[PDB]
Amino acid sequence: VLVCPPLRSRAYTPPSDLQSRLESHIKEVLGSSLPNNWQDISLDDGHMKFRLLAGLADGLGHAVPNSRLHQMCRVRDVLDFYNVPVQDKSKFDELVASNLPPNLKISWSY
Amino acid sequence: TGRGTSSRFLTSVLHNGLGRYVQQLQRLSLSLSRDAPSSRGAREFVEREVTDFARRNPGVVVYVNPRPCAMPRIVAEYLNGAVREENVNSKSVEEIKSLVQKLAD
Amino acid sequence: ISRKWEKKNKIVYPPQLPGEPRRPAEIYHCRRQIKYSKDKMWYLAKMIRGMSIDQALAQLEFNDKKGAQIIKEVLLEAQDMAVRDHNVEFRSNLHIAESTSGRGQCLKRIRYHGRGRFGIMEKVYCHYFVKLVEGPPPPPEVPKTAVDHAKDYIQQLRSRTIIHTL
Amino acid sequence: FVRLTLPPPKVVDRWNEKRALFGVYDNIGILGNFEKHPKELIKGPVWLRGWRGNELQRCVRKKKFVGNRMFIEDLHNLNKRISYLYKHFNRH
Amino acid sequence: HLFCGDMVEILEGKDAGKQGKVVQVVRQRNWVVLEGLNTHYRYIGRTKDHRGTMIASEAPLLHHQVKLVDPVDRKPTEIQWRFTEAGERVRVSTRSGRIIPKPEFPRA
Amino acid sequence: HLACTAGIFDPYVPPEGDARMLTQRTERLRKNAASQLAIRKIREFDANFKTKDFPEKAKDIFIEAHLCLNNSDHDRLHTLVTEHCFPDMVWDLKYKTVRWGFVESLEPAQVVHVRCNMYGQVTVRLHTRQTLAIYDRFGRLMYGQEDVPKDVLEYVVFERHLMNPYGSWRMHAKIVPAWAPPKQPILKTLMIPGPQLKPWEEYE
Amino acid sequence: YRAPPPPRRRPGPHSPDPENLLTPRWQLTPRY
RNA sequence: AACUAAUCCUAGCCCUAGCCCUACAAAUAUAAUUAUACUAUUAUAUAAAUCAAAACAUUUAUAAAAGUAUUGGAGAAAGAAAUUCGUAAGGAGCUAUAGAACUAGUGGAAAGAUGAAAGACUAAUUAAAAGUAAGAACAAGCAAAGAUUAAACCUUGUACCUUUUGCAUAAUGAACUAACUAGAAAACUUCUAACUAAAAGAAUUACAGCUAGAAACCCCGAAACCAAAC
Repeated sequence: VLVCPPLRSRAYTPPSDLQSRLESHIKEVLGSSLPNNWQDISLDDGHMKFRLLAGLADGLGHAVPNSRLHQMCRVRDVLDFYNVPVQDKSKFDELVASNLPPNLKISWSY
Repeated sequence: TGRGTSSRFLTSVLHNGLGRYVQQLQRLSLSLSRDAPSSRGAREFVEREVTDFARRNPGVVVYVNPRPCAMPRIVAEYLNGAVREENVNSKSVEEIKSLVQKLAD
Repeated sequence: ISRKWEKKNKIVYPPQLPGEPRRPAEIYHCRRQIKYSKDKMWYLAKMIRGMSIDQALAQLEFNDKKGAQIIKEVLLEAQDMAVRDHNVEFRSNLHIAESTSGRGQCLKRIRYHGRGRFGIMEKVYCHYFVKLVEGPPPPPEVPKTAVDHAKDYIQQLRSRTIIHTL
Repeated sequence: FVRLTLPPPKVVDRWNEKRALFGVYDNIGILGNFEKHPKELIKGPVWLRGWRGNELQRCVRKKKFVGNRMFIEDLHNLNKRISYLYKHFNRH
Repeated sequence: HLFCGDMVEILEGKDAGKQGKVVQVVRQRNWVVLEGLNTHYRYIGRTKDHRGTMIASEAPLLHHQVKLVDPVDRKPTEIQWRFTEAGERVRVSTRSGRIIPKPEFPRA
Repeated sequence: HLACTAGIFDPYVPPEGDARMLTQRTERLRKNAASQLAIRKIREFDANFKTKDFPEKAKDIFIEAHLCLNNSDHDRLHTLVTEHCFPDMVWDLKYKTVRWGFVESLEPAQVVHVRCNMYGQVTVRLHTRQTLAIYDRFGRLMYGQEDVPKDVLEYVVFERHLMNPYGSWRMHAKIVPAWAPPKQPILKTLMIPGPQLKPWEEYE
Repeated sequence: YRAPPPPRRRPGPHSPDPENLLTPRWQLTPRY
């Protein structure tokens, strides 16, 4: 009676209104509604970290790696971590959409 | 060895350089395997140096066909009809680039 | 053991096109087991090479060797099948294109001697191979005349090329 | 001379139960509170379970372990082989 | 479960899917012979004088290549061996259980 | 197992001048007294066998079987013809290449006479133009012309095993009418050997 | 596949049968 | 495309594991296998030597403590106990010169090969070893090399293995083809790591040691000697 949901891609691009989603997440997750020096706030609290990271991951769609999980001590790391784009495009896929010259032929036989 | 081996005289194909120089090499074919240590050097070559050679020499037809392959291979065809095959098995990017330059010349 | 001579007789050519000469018939016949030496049989084969079917048969009839009688029997069998199965119109229109003998599997025994010595006894067997081409035997070679010899020497002199120079 | 015929095609499964379960409980001693030493998991001839030695030592240990259960023919052969082995190692 | 006179369906072969009656059983090779099925054509009486006469000769079928047929419904139904009231063993279809009586075969 | 029986149950007698020749069909209507009871027996097992429509089915098998000869489709020809017919067709064609083609039939095929544990033989009348050319092993032409149509009238007998559930109509034999012209002669010339005598004997 | 149950040493006292010939003598001594 | 030949996979074996074992008639120890009288009927001492000690003579193996002590032509080597401690079918094996000698004890061999079906005409597959044939030879020379328009001519060049002196115009060995056919051990050191005044999953060593890993030493062949049978 359990049906698998469709597989989701791991490609994430920074939103144009990145801060809007970020501040809205803090505005909701954090009662103080984005207080002063929010960037320098610590995430050592387990409950706050779970709510903030989980809420950001669902709203944004990008999740902190477990290997990189401990690095997220401050909001600055989270903000910097999210703003860097992530692409699932393969090297072959990038080559295909790279203005292939007329004399170069590529065929994927796999 | 000379007695047991053939020899020829100096000659040109059709006086190629009299009016304008034409590159004898006409087609290059590259076979690759997505998962093969032997092709690792060839794998990187496509990313970086294959494009530069194509721009430098646009008169040679280039074929890149990734496929399940035990040993990557390069096939070069010349205008006169000569065809030469070189194995790329477990060869680095630098080795591949040097061979291609020799083939073009 | 290999029997590829017979397979040569089983070869079937593609249908001939209208613009093609009538293919001369080629027949491959052999006797695989003969209690005779190949070397002795070869002498018979060598002489008969290139001769006509009738000429070879006549010589065999007056030959003293045992192998010659066997060869004539082999020749007769090949001729009979050639007309019967290879569509040969004329019996006389046949000549010996190829004739050779080969080794066959032998038998080994010990040769006793009256003085306590012993030897290795061998019962020799051989194969005989012949290919017959329909038509008269090709004309024999004509020795070169003095004029022919001189022309080649002059041509060779003219063909000489300067060596190791610009 | 070399074969003129192709061998039968063979495909081997690397995820069969034997290969998949190979090595399990190899850490029985450390993970089992050391109640069972990993040497206890060795399966083989009785005289060399958890023990190693040279060919001469292995044969001698075999003789002691199953000497009472060894055949007379086997025992006689082992004694003769041991004598040759003893002389070679201890004098050459 | 296969005996001479048994109506069986050829699972695979030249006449696969054609039901026939067994006439010979070489149990050593697990071979079942059906008359008029899997029948190739061969030359009988080949001699020097005459080429020979073409005849239809049956070929052996392995046991797995045939299956028993339920009388009422003609299908290759798998069968299981079970006794009857009389005690004679009878093959019973695994599905749509039914008694396949032993066929009558003329004396050889 | 035999799916065919050599020979014909009763040999139908062709009348001279039938090639010139409705008409003959009515002669069958007159002669169904001899044949209808046979036709009923085929009909009993089949019930769709009609003398009018059988030639179309029979013709295809005859033409199809001839085509197999060029390709040497022995397996295909085996099904088309009975066991008796097959050896005659191909035995003498060994190691030979034949180009056979079918020109338009001169006259429509019609069932002529039928007879019948039970083997039913149906005689069919066929006049058709065909081209035949046979070559040697070397490819040399030995018989027939590549593109010359030869008009031949023959009566073809098909047979079927009525009792067998899988029995079907397969070509069994051909009836040759005496008035039919002789076949074309071979291109090559043959030699008839003289009488054989012992050394004592003299020619007679 | 599912791994088999881990091997376990039998706990508690074990009394060898004195009558059995196979049982070693030292296992039947008062010191044992 | 030819001959001679070659081709193949199961015939089977090997070692551990497991397991002790308790598997027709007629004729026969007389002369074994002779259907009834003869004529009484019956094995076995330390195992030695060879061998090692480079001969030979006493002598020479057949869990920890521990290879410690003693013993011993003090030499080849031999070696306890006290006292502690001890429950519980498989193959990085062989596949017809390999594996048991074996298809077979027929001192002791040799060998077989189609396909699903031969109640489908008995299979194919291979420029594949040497040997030959197809196709004998053509002034001159360790037979090739540099060459050359050109196969031979012209030019250059004292067969091979081992061994002698680091030299052979010495001397050994080789008709040729295929398979088979000769370096094997860890006490200590260096190196690679773990942990460290401690190291090691009991028995060991320690003033940086201790623990683990890795690193090594052939083949064929006498004249002989002794025991037990014939």
